[PDB]
Amino acid sequence: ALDKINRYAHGFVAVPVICACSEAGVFELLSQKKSLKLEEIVEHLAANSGHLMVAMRLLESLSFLYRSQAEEYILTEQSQQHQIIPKALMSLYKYPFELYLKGEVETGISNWINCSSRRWDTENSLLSDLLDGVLLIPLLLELKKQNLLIFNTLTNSLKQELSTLFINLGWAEEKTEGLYLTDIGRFMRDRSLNLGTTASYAPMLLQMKELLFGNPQRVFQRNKTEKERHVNRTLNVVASGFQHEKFFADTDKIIISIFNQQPIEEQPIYIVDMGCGDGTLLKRIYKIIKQFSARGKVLTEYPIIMVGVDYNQEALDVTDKNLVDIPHLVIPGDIGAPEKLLEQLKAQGIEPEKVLHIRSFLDHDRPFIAPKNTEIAQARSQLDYQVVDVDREGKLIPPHIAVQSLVEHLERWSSIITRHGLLLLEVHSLTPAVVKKYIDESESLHFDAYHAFSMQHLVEADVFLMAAAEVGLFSRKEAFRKYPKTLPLTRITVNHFEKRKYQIRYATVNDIPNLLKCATFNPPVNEPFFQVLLKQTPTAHLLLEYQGELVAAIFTETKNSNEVLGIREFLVRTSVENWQVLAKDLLEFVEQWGVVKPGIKEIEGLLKYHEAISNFQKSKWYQS
Ligand SMILES: C[S@@+](CC[C@H](N)C(=O)[O-])C[C@H]1O[C@@H](n2cnc3c(N)ncnc32)[C@H](O)[C@@H]1O
Ligand SMILES: [Mn+2]
Repeated sequence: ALDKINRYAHGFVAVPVICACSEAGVFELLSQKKSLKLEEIVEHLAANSGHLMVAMRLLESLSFLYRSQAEEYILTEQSQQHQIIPKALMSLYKYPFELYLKGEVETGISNWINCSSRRWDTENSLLSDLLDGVLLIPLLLELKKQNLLIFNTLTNSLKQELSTLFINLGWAEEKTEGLYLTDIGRFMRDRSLNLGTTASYAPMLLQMKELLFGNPQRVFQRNKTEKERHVNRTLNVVASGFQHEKFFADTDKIIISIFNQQPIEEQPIYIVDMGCGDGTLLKRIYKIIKQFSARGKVLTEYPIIMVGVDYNQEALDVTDKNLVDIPHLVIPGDIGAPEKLLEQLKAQGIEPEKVLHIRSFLDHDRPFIAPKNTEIAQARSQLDYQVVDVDREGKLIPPHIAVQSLVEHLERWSSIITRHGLLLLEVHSLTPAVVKKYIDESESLHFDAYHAFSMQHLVEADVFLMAAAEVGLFSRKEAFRKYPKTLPLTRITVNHFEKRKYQIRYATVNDIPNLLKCATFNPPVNEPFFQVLLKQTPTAHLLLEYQGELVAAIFTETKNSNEVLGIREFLVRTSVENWQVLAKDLLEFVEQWGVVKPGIKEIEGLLKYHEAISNFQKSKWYQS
């Protein structure tokens, strides 16, 4: 029942992609020559490689195609579905539903209502719902916006149209007397705001042809007034603010812990939210402190000051008003410039070491800064990252470059984070293998697509935790939360990052000489087996470094339809100070990292390798 709303959102993004690919000859091209790499498709259709990569990943996730071992795209039988889509269906992204209701339009939507009644002339249930979403999303939102949700206030023609539609969808019934919204109907109305984020990108999605095959900057160029035209930003902010706020309550346990920590005088004074928006999160945190923490009993003697930072002056004004009766400060700032933030805070006389930094859902929407560490980026290019990211020319940014960009961005933040740490909520993309497997249960198909199309910078959850670990930021175990809770995929993380003295990164082939010399729980591993492990999973073996010195490393195996992660090797160097604590930290990180690893349902070996490091002398490690 709840899978219907998700499928509608899938269709809202997928139908523009499918129709644009169809009209351009993508499916014909992949028929005349059955195995093309991305760049051959780009070349022959004069496409934009970045947006096209977004479209191909979406098509792969819908099982319309797959990639060979050589990364060639091959169509499946499902791809024939593109012929079922009526190509005039794209007109609905431009149809004045506001005028249709109120009856000030020449042409109604009877044709589409009839299409939906016939399930769009296919027995593919998923496909029928994808097509429905193109119609039902704008219609349901306009019906909501005008408080029409019965139809006794519309003209008789309009009433019959929508009564037919609603009755065919199981949304309304009339047994005795008049109409009545069913449970499903009542639920679609009561959840319409969740569709508002996806719906707000209708202008961009209408121009999918331009993104894939034309000049993408025509979609995004802003006028003198600086209004965005790829998205209805005002509706977007309302809708996404409503969705983001659903995760603010997971900060409560973190805030309560922080402001229960004795002694009061050593707790934070300032709580600084980068990208504060309307200040909803700052307001919530202050109320939680006041009601539920030890700090809240002594604010008279030890005041808390809430600080809202935003690069938009109107947001500072709204936040200023929303934080009335709370001691607060509003200042300009940018997620990309923590060093300027620190400078402005010092200018205010704010003691930097007294700051708890916080933010929600902003790192992926930062202005992209290209990597400056060209050497470390090159090392990275051998790893098998699947991050899709698109530049202002519509060209694909190589995954390792997008990752290096995130690492350097977090490094700038890492250099200012205090003992109080960094409260950080973020949303994440998934891989197509996992999106394909959980298409009904997860939002990723449409959400990852419209994020990449609009040149935002999602990464998979494990990539994000790795990027943080590479710069010494570690998500504290007692604060951590991931969603969806019970599926083997992570779209949202709630983190309290603390700064530590060491870093964790992926082991590489270049580390094998150092690794060979470590003490090891299993008998000394030789080079070929290290090579086997690194080759089959280049981004699944973790190592902890301190002041350029290897301290410990954990190798893993991924098995059983890639559902099971298992600990495979445990290496340490016992000449490094505090090595045993550090090695236990690494094992704890591997568990957290494994929990958010796309597609992993369980982790094997934690008990066995925990005992090995905990009772080290009794476990008789080799080469110690
Ligand atoms: C990112 S959404 C709201 C974020 C908010 N923390 C949340 O969880 O919903 C838009 C808000 O973030 C701000 N914002 C967008 N980009 C920013 C940037 N690069 N630096 C600082 N603030 C930014 C916008 O001005 C707007 O107030
Ligand atoms: Mn976003």
